[PDB]
Amino acid sequence: AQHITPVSEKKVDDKITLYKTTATSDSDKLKISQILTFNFIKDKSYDKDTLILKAAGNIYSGYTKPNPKDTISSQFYWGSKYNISINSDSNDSVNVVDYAPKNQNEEFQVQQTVGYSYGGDGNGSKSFSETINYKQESYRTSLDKRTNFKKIGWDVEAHKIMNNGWGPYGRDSYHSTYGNEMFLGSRQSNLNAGQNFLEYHKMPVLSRGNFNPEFIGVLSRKQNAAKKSKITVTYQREMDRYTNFWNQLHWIGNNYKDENRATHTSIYEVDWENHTVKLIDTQSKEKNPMS
Amino acid sequence: AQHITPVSEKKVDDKITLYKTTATSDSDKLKISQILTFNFIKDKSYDKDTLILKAAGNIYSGYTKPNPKDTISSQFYWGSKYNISINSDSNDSVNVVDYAPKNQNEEFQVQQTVGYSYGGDGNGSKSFSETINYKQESYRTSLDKRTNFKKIGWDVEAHKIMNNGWGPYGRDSYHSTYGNEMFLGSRQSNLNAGQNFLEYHKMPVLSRGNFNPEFIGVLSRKQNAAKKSKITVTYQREMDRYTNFWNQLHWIGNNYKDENRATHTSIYEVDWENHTVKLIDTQSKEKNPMS
Amino acid sequence: AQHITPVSEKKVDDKITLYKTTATSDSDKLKISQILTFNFIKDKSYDKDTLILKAAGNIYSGYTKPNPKDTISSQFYWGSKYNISINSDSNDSVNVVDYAPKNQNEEFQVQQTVGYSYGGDGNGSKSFSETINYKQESYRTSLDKRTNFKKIGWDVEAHKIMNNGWGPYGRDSYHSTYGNEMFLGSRQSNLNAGQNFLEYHKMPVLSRGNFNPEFIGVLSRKQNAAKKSKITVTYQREMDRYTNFWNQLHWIGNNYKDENRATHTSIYEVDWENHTVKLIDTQSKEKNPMS
Amino acid sequence: AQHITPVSEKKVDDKITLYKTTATSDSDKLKISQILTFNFIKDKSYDKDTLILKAAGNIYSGYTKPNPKDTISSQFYWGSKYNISINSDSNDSVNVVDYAPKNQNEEFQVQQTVGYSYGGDGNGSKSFSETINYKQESYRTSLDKRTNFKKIGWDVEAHKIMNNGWGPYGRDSYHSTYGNEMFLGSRQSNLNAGQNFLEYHKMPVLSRGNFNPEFIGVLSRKQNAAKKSKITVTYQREMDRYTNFWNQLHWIGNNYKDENRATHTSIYEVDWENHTVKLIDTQSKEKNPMS
Amino acid sequence: IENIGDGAEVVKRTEDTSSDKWGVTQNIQFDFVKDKKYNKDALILKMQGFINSKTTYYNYKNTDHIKAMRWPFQYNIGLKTNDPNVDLINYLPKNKIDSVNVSQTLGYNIGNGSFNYSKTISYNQQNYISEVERQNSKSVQWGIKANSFITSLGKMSGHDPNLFVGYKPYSQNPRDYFVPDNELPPLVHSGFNPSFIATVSHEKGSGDTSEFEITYGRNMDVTHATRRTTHYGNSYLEGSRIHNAFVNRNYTVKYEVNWKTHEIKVKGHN
Amino acid sequence: IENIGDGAEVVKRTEDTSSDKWGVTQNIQFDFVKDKKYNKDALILKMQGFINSKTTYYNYKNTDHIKAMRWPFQYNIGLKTNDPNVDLINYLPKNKIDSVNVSQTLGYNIGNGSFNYSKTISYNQQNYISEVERQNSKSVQWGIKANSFITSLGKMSGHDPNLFVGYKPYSQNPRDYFVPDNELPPLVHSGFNPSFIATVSHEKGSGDTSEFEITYGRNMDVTHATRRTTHYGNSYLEGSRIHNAFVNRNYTVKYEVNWKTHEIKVKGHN
Amino acid sequence: IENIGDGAEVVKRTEDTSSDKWGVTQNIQFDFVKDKKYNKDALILKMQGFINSKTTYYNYKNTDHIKAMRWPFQYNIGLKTNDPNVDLINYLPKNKIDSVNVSQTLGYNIGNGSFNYSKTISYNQQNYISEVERQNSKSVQWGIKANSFITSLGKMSGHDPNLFVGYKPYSQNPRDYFVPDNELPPLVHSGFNPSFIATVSHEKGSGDTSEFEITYGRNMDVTHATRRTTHYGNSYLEGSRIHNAFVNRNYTVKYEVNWKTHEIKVKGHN
Repeated sequence: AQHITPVSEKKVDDKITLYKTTATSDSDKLKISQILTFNFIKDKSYDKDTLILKAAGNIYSGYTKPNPKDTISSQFYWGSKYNISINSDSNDSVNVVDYAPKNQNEEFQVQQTVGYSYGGDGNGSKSFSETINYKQESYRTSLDKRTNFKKIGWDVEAHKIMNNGWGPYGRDSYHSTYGNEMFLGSRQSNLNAGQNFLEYHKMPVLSRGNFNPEFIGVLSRKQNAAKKSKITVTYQREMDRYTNFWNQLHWIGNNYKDENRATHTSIYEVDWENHTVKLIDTQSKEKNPMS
Repeated sequence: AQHITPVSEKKVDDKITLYKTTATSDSDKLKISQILTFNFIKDKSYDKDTLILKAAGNIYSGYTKPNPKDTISSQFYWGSKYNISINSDSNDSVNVVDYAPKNQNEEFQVQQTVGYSYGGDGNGSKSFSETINYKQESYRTSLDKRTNFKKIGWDVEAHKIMNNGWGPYGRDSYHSTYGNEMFLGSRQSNLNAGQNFLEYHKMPVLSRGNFNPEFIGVLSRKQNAAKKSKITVTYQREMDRYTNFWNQLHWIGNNYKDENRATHTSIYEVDWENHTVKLIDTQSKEKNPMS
Repeated sequence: AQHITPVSEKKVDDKITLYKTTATSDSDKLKISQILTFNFIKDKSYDKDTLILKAAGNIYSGYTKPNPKDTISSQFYWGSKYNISINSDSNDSVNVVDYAPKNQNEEFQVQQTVGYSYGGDGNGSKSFSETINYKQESYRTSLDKRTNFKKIGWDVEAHKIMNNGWGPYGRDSYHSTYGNEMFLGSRQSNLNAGQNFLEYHKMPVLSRGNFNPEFIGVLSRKQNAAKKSKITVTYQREMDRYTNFWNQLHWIGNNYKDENRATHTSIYEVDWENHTVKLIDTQSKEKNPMS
Repeated sequence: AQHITPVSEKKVDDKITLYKTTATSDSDKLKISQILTFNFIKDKSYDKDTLILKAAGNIYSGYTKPNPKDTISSQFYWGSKYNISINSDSNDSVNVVDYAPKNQNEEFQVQQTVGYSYGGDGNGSKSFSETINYKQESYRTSLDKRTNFKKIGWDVEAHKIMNNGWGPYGRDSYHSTYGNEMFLGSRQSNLNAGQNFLEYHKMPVLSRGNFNPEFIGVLSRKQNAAKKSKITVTYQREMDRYTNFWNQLHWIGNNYKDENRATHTSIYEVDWENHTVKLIDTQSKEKNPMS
Repeated sequence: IENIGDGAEVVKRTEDTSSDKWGVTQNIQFDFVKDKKYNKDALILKMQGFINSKTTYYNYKNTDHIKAMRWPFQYNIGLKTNDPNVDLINYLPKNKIDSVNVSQTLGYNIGNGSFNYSKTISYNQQNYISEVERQNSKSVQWGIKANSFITSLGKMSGHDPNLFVGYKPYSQNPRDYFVPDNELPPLVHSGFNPSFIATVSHEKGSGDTSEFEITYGRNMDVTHATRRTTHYGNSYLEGSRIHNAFVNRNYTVKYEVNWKTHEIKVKGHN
Repeated sequence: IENIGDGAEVVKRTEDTSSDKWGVTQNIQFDFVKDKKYNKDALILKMQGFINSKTTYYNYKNTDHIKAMRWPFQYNIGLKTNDPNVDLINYLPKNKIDSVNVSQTLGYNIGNGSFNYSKTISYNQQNYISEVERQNSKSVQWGIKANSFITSLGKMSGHDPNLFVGYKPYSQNPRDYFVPDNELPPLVHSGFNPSFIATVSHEKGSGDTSEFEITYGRNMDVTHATRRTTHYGNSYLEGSRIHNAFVNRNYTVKYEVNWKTHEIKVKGHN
Repeated sequence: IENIGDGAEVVKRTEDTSSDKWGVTQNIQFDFVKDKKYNKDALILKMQGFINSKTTYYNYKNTDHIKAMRWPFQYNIGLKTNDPNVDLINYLPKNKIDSVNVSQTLGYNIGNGSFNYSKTISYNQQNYISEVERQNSKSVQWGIKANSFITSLGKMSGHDPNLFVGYKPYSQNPRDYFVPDNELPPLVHSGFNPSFIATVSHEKGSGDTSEFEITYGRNMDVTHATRRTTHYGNSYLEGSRIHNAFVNRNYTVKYEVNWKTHEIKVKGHN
């Protein structure tokens, strides 16, 4: 990424005036909590208001423990993908101008070695090897395809998941004998199905515990526009259902994608002249709750 | 550890006024010396006095050389554990609010490698290895269990002791043939027992030489309380008795824990209005002195 | 390199006054673009004007794709060497006093190991090895031999070019069976000649794409001299013609050096009192254009 | 090394006033040049004058090329040890209070590895290895034994000299068949003796070229003392004579220590009130000049 | 973004409260933040102190060959308020996305030929890991849980049933059935020094005080070391666990925060 | 040298414009630079926003055993003006001279003797490489092109015909003929967030406005995965490519820059 | 914590005193510290100078085949006062807790199987180690002792009886029974440049002066190199040691510190 701001810029007296506020919204039933921090910036070099919005708080993975009595076949839900989005409304004059993080054009290191050898008193050998070094995240964050001039959205998706030294696996891994072995305890266990999954504590925390999001959106508002507008924030999780099955010879695993979702959408009214944000509307839903 | 103090805090004129003093107390017979440095802080943002107390100086390990004439069986004392504590009195208004060091939630690096190989023109091989990298201290410092709102205490205990390439050993190491071999010179020596210990200069300095403590306690005092109070500082060593024995076939070693202790407790009177500390009481004791 | 400027120099009030300007000149037919940035410096400690000239912009490599229908023999041009020069005129009072980059007295790391070994219960072995570590640039920049007190010129020449793991090659590499194999696809291909070159995307970008030069010249002008003078900037590429040929048994490659050149020379009039640069003359030529 | 100067010391207005000067003295016949830089410091916190003296310049090694016609036996001188000293006179009030460099309590890294191994389906192995890593200087600087409260002297002596991959050697290396092989070209050469030494360019520069000393002495002078005093600076080289000899079967080498010395002593008159240094006396000598 | 408190004047208060029954001290620092740019009251709470591990060793009832070590599998740190005019607007530490460094090599060696593959993962671990167990706009609870421990032949997990099992199967002393103190981590043999931070806001000029409750404590597991004997007469100890044997052994203190006068009252404690 | 804008006062304006048909947002920041040392008007354009990859998967017409993945081989970022009084005086990023670290070892081992040679090159790569495709004093065009991708057994090039070909040769779902999302890079599965900068001058007190056109977009390749079967009955997928199948799928916006009043008008877009 | 002297004005004095008999120079800098925040007088003493090693080589009485090297096994640096109104409130260097980096690998290789273990310790060493031999509120004594020396085949300890034993068993020159100067460390062949610091307080407006004694010196060992001969006629040298042969060869100087006028008088020296 490039930076516009020139070396040792001349700033006018009180170029920036900053106002802060915060606002929250919880869904206790979904275990989702939006904790939002705001900086309104009045900037004499600029003809619009700026609002920096940090979206933080909690989204539970929706993980459910398997029943240990399940004998031939068991299953559980786990958190496979999260989504956060900030948007303004098409009739107002508020645009999303910047945000973090952004999509990663990933980098890695390469090292390639050739070796030759000749020894008698005989014979030769040629060698070749190639090593790649890179960072591997268990979940990866990218932009959601609904991003546009009035909406930023990020998807945080299960990426590379290790299973007791095997893998990494993901939501579609596939073995023509064993299926998707991502959280399968072992191929030959004589445990009940309910007890033949990867131990809870070895699963990544985003899959079984709480995601603590940290996203930034930056919005602009024209100075001539109405002084209040609305901003909608959505925090959502999507759950896959991981299953195992004993087929008489051995264990199979399967991962069913997008078997449920739980979503918490809040609308805040932002007063750009008084620098206040108030929650005015909240909506929680779950596609297939238990019961 | 987290930090409360916000980025670029606005400080009032003369927020902090600092006063310094020092006070010492020696026990020449135990070779223990308390060298205390004080900073009294008057802080306009705070409604209590602060006292930062650094406890430094010397505590001899109490090591005693073995007698080289001991022929079948020998022994010596060595410094196996030290204790330092700072406390105020339950009737005064002085609390221990912070201190260093603190207990360590230890960290280490892990590296796990799998290798496969196939070569004909044949055969295969699988590899697995796991490497752990960490720092190893010969003595380790943790909090003493009597720590509370009016007392901080630290224990510095023999931890990982090397013996000419063998070990690390500690105070309870145990070999079913050779016993505790921590300072045993060798299994088959024909030296006298008194001469068959690890050379003095290879032992860690805390076990045979002088410990130079450096601990910090931070105390608060309510402004309404009486202007003088007392603070008690204890420096103590505890000694184990390491022994060897020739059993006709070979050498055995044994380490007997907590065979003696030597303690120096000083009480200082702290005047919080004049910022002075004066020693008023000293006590030295030894559970089993030689003679 | 050494530095004249002493530690914490005392500067007079307004020692340096800086004026900036820019000027450009394009040859759309050659795809060469000169983008020049100027800093005129009036410096009270110095009796001359200074002009810092950054020469940037674009010089296309002149690469031409081979015709894929060429069957027994094919060829293409590629950019083998670039030249940039800045000069003033012999009758004016403007000298070239400094510039970057400069010729590199190259550095590398050496490591030499001897090993001996003796094992029985037998035999011995001696080892020796020498490792050299260095950075390898695909093109290297040095000074052009016409550099003098009124002209700085740099040559950027193909240096170390890899070909699918073989090489590095350069413009004169030579194999007594295969010729210059720098961009030969393979020795035994049954592809057409036109299709048996190293894939375009693997060639270095300076050989097949755009060079984006960044050179600095620093000029001085006597204060008594006429207020306007002229500065000539030349950006040029030189092209080799790489060929392959099927000789019935196998492929041969050849590289013919300096088969064409394309040059863009611009003259600017520099007004040293008003701090302006204006393009007044441009010249473009190509020794052997296609057609 | 420790440092007295406390954290954020309060300095009075114009604590330090510094005056600089330089003075030189050459012996063209010995190729020795003393280039001295002085800082006189008037320091309100201190009741003495300070003089910082940097001693730099040149001392040729005194190396002489061997005669290539020498057939059975040859020899040459090379610079084996240098000496620099600064002193004041016993009747004046000027002391040497500090200096650099100082004697090095050398440091090195140790790494010790134990390995065990057991493989059947068999057998075991134990491993041990010890690696030491350190910096190795071809010449080493230490204090001269005549250093005292009025004199600082340093000796720079041949230390670890490599000979085409063999060694390191020093002035007393010794092989019971080949003697001191430090600069012997080879054991079996059929070259003339005069031509059978290590190539000139491979010898260290201190042994065959110019030493460029950089030493600092710091002197104090009582304020009540006479305003002028004298300071004596000596730069000296000492030369060994390296020889080879063909004994009919093979080459022997020998190094004869301290076969000549060349010394340049200068006395300067230092005026501590005017801050001037003037050369007043120079002395050059050579124990055994050629001729 | 600039956090609430950046650039602000602070008013500092401390409270130190200990429980003999639970073996806990809470050393809490309250920094009222006078952030002229923020339109709410703000307070930063630094939560420190000391929670004794209370590790203990005892003989199993009516036998000489099973002995027990009761030890803190997890430490508990929690902050809550019920005041609707208060929000939790920041807290540290938070859960992070798990990351590792990978190096993967593929190679061959054509002399008798051969293909080789190698893959290394590398990452850091700690004895105890801190995770956010639950957090909303009025509370946050952390669990600091046994994770990974160096032992002689590698590392062991906080869930391994043989963790801490020792070397002396005929000792009569229960302590001797478990590894000695220099092989225990400091959070098992001595205790934990929490350091957690939360920032809270309060709607201005509403009220006098809000109540906060801070809970520190432990969940204890029990490891049973049982003497077992090979057919050929060799005796050693084997571990089993009661996981979550004594849960929420917690010391909760209530603090009443007066937003206008910057005072704290320490009211109840359990 | 000091660049134009160093030391200057800035006047900042932003425009954000999106296209549903092309799936592009351009978030452009214009910083008019009041550089008192420079004798021309100056503007710095930061070109950001988001270009959806528009990757899609479909079945080849009239067969069940060839399926398709259409994906962005390259992203396009361009800036142009026709105003003769304007020059492009800087832009980032630029093309750089390609560099690698080399280590070369030669050695022997005289026991049965032997000579060994070894040479290692090491360098960094990225999924997509940015190259300047053309640049003169009125325009600059970058191409951000598929370069290098980690896969299970090494890396594959952006030109390899089997890149992204997947694992399930009898699936009916076209998605299943290609590797899953967690094996795709973010610039193929989600899209690209460009960040490019250009500085432009304008000859002072001539005109009111200049028009700039900024183009963002994609060139799509199609990979065909075709089920093939060994003589002995084994089925797998093989890739082939239409390279440059859908080229210049681009969203161009026109901006009118008023140099004196520091205003921007967003006029046309395609 | 802020140390005494931080933020203070200093009054600097120096004294340089040498002994020909002991071969020692003490170059002491006294910085009276005017710390307005401290309620006592304070002085920082920097203790530098030079202690010649006085290493010497001689023939053992009445034989030609045992020769001797007398050399400084330890250097002595001490500071003391008897003034009850003075305390030592800081000194450097202090003893530290000994630490090493460990790397431990366990692995297997199942082809013919195999288990491997490897453990590496790594740490720094110095020729001479400085330890506090004794310290109380009126004095501190350091011993700087031979520790670890690089030799051709590894390192040797300061206690090894063959340390420094040389190569020429028939030489008549005692120097030749010991390794040459370029294999000796600088603290044996030339001497030691101590650098130690102490801070002392004094109870204000009591007295005029306090006396401090500073002792620098050496403890010498003697190594005897004895020619021994194999049954088959081979001769070499073997070392033995008189450890602590010449102990406390020390130069003590007395300084009288006038706290009010910031003067020093150098009184006695032994």
